[PDB]
Amino acid sequence: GGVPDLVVEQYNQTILNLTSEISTLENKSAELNYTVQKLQTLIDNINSTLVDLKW
Amino acid sequence: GGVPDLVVEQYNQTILNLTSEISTLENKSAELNYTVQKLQTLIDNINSTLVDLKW
Amino acid sequence: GGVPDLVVEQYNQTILNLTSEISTLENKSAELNYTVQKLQTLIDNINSTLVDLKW
Amino acid sequence: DVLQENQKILAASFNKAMTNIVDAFTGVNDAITQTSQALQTVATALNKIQDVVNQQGNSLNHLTSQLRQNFQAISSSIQAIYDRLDTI
Amino acid sequence: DVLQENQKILAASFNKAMTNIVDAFTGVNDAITQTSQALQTVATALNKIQDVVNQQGNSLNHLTSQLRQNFQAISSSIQAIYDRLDTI
Amino acid sequence: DVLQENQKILAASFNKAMTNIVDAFTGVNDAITQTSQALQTVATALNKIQDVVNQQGNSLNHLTSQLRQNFQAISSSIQAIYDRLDTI
Repeated sequence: GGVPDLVVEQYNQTILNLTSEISTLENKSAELNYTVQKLQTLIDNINSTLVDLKW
Repeated sequence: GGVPDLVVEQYNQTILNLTSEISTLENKSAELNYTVQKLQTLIDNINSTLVDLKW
Repeated sequence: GGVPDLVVEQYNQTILNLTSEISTLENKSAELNYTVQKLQTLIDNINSTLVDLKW
Repeated sequence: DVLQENQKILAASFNKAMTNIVDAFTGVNDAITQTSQALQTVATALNKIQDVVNQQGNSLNHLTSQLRQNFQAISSSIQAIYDRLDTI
Repeated sequence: DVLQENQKILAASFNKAMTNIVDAFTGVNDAITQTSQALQTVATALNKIQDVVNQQGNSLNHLTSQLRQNFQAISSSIQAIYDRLDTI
Repeated sequence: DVLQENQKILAASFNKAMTNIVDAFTGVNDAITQTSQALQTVATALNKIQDVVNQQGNSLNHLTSQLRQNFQAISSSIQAIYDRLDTI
């Protein structure tokens, strides 16, 4: 018998980096919400154009 | 020589919980699909307003 | 004393397969971009319909 | 007659506008359909990720337990060896 | 009178068109709201995934270090045992 | 003249409506652009997640193999030790 040959290889950790993607999605969500606010006013403007004509 | 000092630290498992996010995305997908159905009828209604005038 | 009973169970690796989802999202992004291009022309067409009438 | 001519212009403009508005809403509706499908796709992806990531967490948890038990066994076995060496 | 009749037709068509256009933009706006919420939801999910996946990476890294140290200890201990056996 | 006045009203309403419809479709189109970019961003994120999660799965798989081999070596070494102790 003899001393065992024990080997544990070096671990090389890949980091998952989603910071840019997270920020991008937060920004896109904010842009869409602002657009919703602007579109509500535009919809009201269109609705105001209905005519009430008499002949 | 002597007995080796062998230590393996307690593992504290963080659970990835995406159940709320998954349900939310399923609900949003369903809402958009319903809206698509409603918009098709509205588009047909707009298309019906074309005028065929004679002078 | 005696020889220690050392057991390390067989590891069964589940593969995370997102290839179909990734391709689908790439295709949807491309479809929306094409639609944006088509809608710009339609918006210009609508804008061209403003009337300049005199009485 | 300016009334008839203006009416002709307004009718042509209205019809062109409505045709293009119909086409534009149809394109928007296609975009909404694509987005609905994409959101389902993301939900499916998240479910898969949750599955595999928690399986790997479980595996790490269980491996740490097995390792602690294996090293405790080794410690005891080597302790008995050194005790017998000390007796010898 | 064809002018009055045509004006009546055009006014009715314009009002029906605008009512439906208002309703359609309102539906589109609801879709945009739902999409905005969904994108926030995806951002939150990605943040959670990044958190847990890098914690598991850290755990694997640290476990590999602990294991290397434990096996080095075992190697040294067994070396001393075999040296004493060779002396005996 | 009610025909001329009604035509004036209808023309003003049509032009205001079309201006606002153009602006609204432009805003919707911006929203569709933002959504397209977001979907590309999600695709990129999923690709990164798939990469790292399967690397960690591979690492666990390989670590389990190394560990099984290391513990088999330890078992054999300690077996020889106990055999020699039994001879002594």
